[PDB]
Amino acid sequence: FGRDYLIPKPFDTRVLLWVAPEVAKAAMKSGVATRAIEDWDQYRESLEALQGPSKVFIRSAINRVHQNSAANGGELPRIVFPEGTSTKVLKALATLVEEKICQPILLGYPERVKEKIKALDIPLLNDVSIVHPSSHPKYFSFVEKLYSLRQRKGINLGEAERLMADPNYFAAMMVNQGEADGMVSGSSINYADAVRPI
Amino acid sequence: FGRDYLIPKPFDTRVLLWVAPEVAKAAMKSGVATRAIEDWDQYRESLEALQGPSKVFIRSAINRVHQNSAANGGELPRIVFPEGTSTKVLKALATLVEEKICQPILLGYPERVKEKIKALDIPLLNDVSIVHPSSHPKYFSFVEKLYSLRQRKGINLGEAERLMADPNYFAAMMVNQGEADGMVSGSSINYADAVRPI
Amino acid sequence: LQTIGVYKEGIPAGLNFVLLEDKFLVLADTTVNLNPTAEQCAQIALQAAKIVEYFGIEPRVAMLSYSNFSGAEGTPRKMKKAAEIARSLRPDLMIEGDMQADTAVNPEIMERLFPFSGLKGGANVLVFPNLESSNIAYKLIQQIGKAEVIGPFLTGVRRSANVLQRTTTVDGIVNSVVFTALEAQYIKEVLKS
Repeated sequence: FGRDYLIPKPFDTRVLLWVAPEVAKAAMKSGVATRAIEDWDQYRESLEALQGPSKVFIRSAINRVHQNSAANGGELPRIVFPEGTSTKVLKALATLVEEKICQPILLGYPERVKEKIKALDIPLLNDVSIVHPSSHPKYFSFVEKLYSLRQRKGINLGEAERLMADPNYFAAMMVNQGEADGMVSGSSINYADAVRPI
Repeated sequence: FGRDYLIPKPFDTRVLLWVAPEVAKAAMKSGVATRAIEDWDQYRESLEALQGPSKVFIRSAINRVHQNSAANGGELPRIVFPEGTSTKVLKALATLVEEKICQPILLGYPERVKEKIKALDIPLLNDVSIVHPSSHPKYFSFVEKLYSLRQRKGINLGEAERLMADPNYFAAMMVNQGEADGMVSGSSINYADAVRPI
Repeated sequence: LQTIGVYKEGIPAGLNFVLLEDKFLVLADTTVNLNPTAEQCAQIALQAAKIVEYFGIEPRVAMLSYSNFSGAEGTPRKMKKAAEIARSLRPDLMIEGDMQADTAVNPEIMERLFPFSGLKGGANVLVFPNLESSNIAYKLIQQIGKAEVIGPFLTGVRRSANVLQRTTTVDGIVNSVVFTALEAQYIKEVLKS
């Protein structure tokens, strides 16, 4: 928003969602209307729904995330994104937060990712947790727990230190221990390569 | 060398090699010697060999490296060390370089390796070339030569990009292209895991 | 099969047509062979190409797989090697493998991700790695794709021959007869030579 952006671009899918309900709101307030819209949210929901039999589905979904979210204290599921410098993951997250779906935790070198957040003009998410694996306090507690889970499956104490240095394994181990409620990756890696550490 | 280190340690293997030839040198210059040592290198070599059947073998070997090195223009074979921050590799490079065997090329962050070089106080190789993959000029030249090699073996353009981002594959490709004469790796990784890229 | 037989190097194979607004896609083999070998897949495809060439259309062939060019042991290798055989047999034709489905039919996906692929302009002939994949694919397009599907028809026999299904409707019986007649004319013409 500025001197070079005064009005939404003609092609914003939000236009309708923002303008039409306020138009109806006005027409009801000014008394030219013969039918009253009550569930405003619902109205917008239908407005989104307009293109997308899938879009409606994800909206049902999100309403249902909000539904048991608000029943367990408004607490949001902690979710780790190992590929913290992924253009696509970041950009997705952007839209994610204002829908208050999850609390995002990214992995990589903190400044090398804040560089990419500032590089993408995406300030939506200036306050999310950013963790370097090797630097985190539970790191060693983790490499030990990997060790016993896999020493008899081809891992010495060294290989576990170096694998825990992989953001993926670091993520999964975060999840297994309850340091996060879930994880998602494979935006950068082959399906298999990314599914194995999990 | 300083106020706390004045005389070589009693258990220093260099001691024999350094003092003994100078004792023979003095016994000859003052003329009390009755048999003359001419090839000082040979005397020292046999002094080394004097302890270990393998050492004499390896010493013969190095002699053959120098022999065909100095017969092809005094050139040393270029060797890639993907593990540029590997303690063991740095320490080996140390003893290696005074032996004028090869031109060492290490891989990693240009400064995290001189960080680890200054950390081990082993200044023997402050000036050996150190290259980060993602930075090398020929990098895209490389990702495509890998691509054609593995585009039909489960690799698209993206995975070949990150795979050339790995020092190992980088070493190998360097070798393959004649941008290096040899490579050695795997002081950090499993024999299988490290051999696969080669 | 016991009476007519197939011609030299033939394989008995069931083929479908998927009809879109512009192009049509050809699906095989959907009734006959349970888990066809590489040599067999290449022949299924070659026949499917004589059939599409009959209608004056450039045949574009994809050996379908769950992988994009892995050559991995198993299905992908069979299909990759399959395409390799098919090219060995008709070098003028655009044939490739192994590749996923979407990677096949869509030329945009092909140029973006696998620009090395010899197949461009999207596939118009889809050979399946086995019977499970092809019967489930064709009957699923018919029911969900809401694009129209005719078949299955029989191919590769020495003479004009065709099997209906019991579930066949009358429309099905009449177009099936049409193809039978045509292939018959095509047989007569191969005879004339």
